[PDB]
Amino acid sequence: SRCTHLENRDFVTGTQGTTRVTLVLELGGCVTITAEGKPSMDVWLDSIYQENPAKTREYCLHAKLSDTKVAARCPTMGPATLAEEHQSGTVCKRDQSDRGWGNHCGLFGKGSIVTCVKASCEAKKKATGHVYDANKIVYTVKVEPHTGDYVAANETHSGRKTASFTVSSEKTILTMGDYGDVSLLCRVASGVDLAQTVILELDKTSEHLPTAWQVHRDWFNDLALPWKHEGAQNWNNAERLVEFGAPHAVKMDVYNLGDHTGVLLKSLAGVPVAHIDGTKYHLKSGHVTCEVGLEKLKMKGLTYTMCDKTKFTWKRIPTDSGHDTVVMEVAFSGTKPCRIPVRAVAHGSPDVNVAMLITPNPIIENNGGGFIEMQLPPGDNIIYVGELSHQWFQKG
Amino acid sequence: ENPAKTREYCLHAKLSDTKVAARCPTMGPATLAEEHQSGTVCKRDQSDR
Ligand SMILES: *[C@@H]1O[C@H](CO)[C@@H](O)[C@H](O)[C@H]1NC(C)=O
Repeated sequence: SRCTHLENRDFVTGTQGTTRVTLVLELGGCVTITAEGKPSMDVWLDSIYQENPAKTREYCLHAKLSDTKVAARCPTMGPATLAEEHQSGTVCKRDQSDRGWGNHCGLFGKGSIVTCVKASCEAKKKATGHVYDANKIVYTVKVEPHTGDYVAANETHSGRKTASFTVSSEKTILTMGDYGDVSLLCRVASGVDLAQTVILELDKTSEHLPTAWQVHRDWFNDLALPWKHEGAQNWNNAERLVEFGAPHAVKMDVYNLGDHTGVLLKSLAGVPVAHIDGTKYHLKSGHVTCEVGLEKLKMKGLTYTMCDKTKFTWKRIPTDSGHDTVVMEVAFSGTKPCRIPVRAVAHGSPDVNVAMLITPNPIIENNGGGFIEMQLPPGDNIIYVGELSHQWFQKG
Repeated sequence: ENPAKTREYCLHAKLSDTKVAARCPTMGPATLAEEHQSGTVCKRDQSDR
């Protein structure tokens, strides 16, 4: 059961007469679905991603400044000028400088001065944005039958099934092996706000940073840096990384305002990360809405022999899961497929079985089946698996 | 001469290509592709099963 691997979980319960359950599935959540006379199911939103989402605006984090050129004129001669002022990839400022005799100039007054600095971006100091397309984004929903098999989070359940929901994907049927069929219809517009969302990406090779951040579209367009679109040759607003020092005769002081990477990372502290599996850009938060069809699921092995009540041992003793459920695993020593004789008793009242199983009709197979999950009332209880027993105290 | 037609009516229908689909008491609604198609008449009902 995948939803034991997570400390966020939900439990959904249908009666014997149920069909088409409606869910919100969230990234890093998981839902266990239960219905009377049906096998229970773990259903989760595995991922939301796109292959190669469209590059939007690039920003420059650190300017590389060069070719500072100055021209200046005496107070009568009007504007000083440079061809730079008209070239691509330059920053310029025009100002008034005090002039006089000995400033190698005819008259005491203010002379026009112009300075221009050539201003490319520093190597690998780009913050690129990407935008999702509702016509190419994939939601992934995963399902597993809630069998008596325990498999770790670094391991895969053989009954695990996967459905991709693109916009071109209609109501999809997954054959849960011997457990029948489940059907899913997840509406890709009944999910994340893809217009409001940018995947912000820096250097992918940065060993001590996130691969990307999930950032708001308006905030990204409000980043106060030089910027350009994909394939554009030169930075808009290159001024934002250059300061000019107050004019001195025939000088105005070009200052590179330094690397703004740490300014960005402070404004990205605690912000949701996004993973980048090569070409796949993954959200790590967000959700989808689905209808799940239970109406073609089957109970496995309801016609199997009850197991020999003597032949059980624990593999894993009754344990609190943190979800108010108790989990355990048993071995069985007959060479058989059989129904596990599981029950639990409120201590001192042996007649009323109080085991609400989460694994319905628990069964041991020729390989697999020993794991059981159940819910119990507060106070002292005894769990039984035939002749095995374990006194269990239930909190709250 | 040849006054403008209004509505045609049919006095005698012709029925062909009848199809039935049924589903057991909790497997949800039975369906046919013919419930979408033009020129079909359909009924949806409950059967004691
Ligand atoms: C999962 O991790 C455990 C502990 O390191 C290891 O024994 C087991 O083989 C791993 N399973 C897989 C399939 O990687």
